[PDB]
Amino acid sequence: MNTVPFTSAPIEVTIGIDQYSFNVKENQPFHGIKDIPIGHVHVIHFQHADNSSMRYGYWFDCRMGNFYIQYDPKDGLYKMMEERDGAKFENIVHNFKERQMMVSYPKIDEDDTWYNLTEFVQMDKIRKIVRKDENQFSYVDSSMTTVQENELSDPAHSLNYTVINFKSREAIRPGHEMEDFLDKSYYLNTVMLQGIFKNSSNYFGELQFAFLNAMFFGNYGSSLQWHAMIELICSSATVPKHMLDKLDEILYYQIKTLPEQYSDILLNERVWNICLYSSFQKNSLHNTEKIMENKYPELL
Amino acid sequence: GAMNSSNYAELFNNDIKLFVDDTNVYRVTVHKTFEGNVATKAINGCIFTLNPKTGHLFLKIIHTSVWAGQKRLSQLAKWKTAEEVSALVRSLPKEEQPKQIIVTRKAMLDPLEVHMLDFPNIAIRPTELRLPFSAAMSIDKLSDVVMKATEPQMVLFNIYDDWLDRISSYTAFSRLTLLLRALKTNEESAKMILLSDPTITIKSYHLWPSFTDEQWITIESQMRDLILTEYGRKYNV
Ligand SMILES: Cc1cc(C(=O)N2CCN(C)CC2)cs1
Ligand SMILES: Cc1cc(C(=O)N2CCN(C)CC2)cs1
Repeated sequence: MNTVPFTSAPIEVTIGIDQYSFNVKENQPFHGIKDIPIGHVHVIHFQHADNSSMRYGYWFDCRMGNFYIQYDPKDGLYKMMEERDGAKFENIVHNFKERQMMVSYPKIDEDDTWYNLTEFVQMDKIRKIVRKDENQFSYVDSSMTTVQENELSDPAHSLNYTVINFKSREAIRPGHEMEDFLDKSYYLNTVMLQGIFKNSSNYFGELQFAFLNAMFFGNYGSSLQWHAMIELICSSATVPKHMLDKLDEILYYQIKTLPEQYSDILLNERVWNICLYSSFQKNSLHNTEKIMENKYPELL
Repeated sequence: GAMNSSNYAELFNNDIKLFVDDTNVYRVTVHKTFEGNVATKAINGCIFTLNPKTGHLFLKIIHTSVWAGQKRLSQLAKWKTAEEVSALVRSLPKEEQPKQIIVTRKAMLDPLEVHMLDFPNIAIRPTELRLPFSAAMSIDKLSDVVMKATEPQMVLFNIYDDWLDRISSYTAFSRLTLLLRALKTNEESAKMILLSDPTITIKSYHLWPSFTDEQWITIESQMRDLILTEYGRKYNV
């Protein structure tokens, strides 16, 4: 189990760690989060009490370094940093652990929620979507736009998700216009799976990462990307059977975890009704269709 | 964006544009089978592609053989339309290619956009006007060439005959739409109006009769009467 210490908490803030959330008062004796499960990526995120504008946070994997949080009064935010002196770090964490200055990652033993939301998400792929190579962790916030959004303005601070566009030369083979537009299997299996992503694990990883940025930061371009990647599968007549089964599990846990009160802005009515009721895969998402109909029957 | 009453003079400016109407591409007769079920029999169709400024009508005849062995024909027809319009554009010199294509039905937007991806600078636009181009098959010479075709064929006509020698393209399009609206509301009455006087003929190279300016004003008045009438005979007013 690993630890992310905090130098201090000078400003009142809600801190979230994956699907968990807690409140830290201004100048409260808070010095970080312990017992974080090894083996998964994690996200630590922030919403200031004084300006709920800008949710922001950091994707990281404790196997890749020793990371801590330190408020910066000039830039006005909690910053993740790496500590290279391993002895300095282990001593610091131990002293704080000895003084009970940290909140415990509260993982119920039965609970596989985080694994099920991050199964295919890898730090190395996150770092290609979020480009900042001098750090081992990746900053995301509510306002960051995607490469495709910039095509429709600072490229260094963009989310470089894979561009999906159903009315594009990449998506449509000359002479198969009607075929490829109505059945997207060519675009899914040859262009995206075989050509760009290489395998379905990497595709699912980007899909899961896009969902999590939409949920935790309200990132609109991420929501667009999540729905586009769903729709490309549902709109393909020919999809490997193992991908459909896994997609159903992925989406089930995403819909299960979504806050009930954010459904109106995080769920696209058109995509979900098409995918569940009109698409080629309308009958292949039994778990997802059941939880959607019992939790958000209004949307449908 | 969508073409409507507010931006109507744009049709007669000097940017090349085409209207595309697909309402006569897939045409059927519905009939009973020996077993008492219902079946369709396709008949020849046409794409109506029109330059409203010049009157040029690229009439692509759709022969029934194009539907043989195909499913979901009403959907295929929109894509066949888009395929043929794209082929037409590619066949034209660059300086004759349109800068906008206006479709008369919104269901043509995605088929045409996808077929025209090679031409990102050509705008594909819908319209809020309820244009009467379905009635093109009430023009006898156009119906004749469509029905006689034994293979796919493109015929080129000017739908304004020689009107542009005497009137503007705004006025010519207004006359065309009035004639076609009349033919759509009551084909027989409209056709009686146009031919009742045997001394006014249709030139071999024309679609409509050779009315003098004064006769066109009478004719046009008679078509407006018909349209208001039938609007009474219809709604009882
Ligand atoms: C890691 C942690 C999670 C929580 C947690 O669930 N609570 C936050 C505080 N109360 C107000 C709601 C419930 C506290 S510390
Ligand atoms: C391109 C098209 C031309 C016409 C037409 O009526 N004529 C105009 C005079 N010459 C120049 C061409 C033939 C119909 S379609």
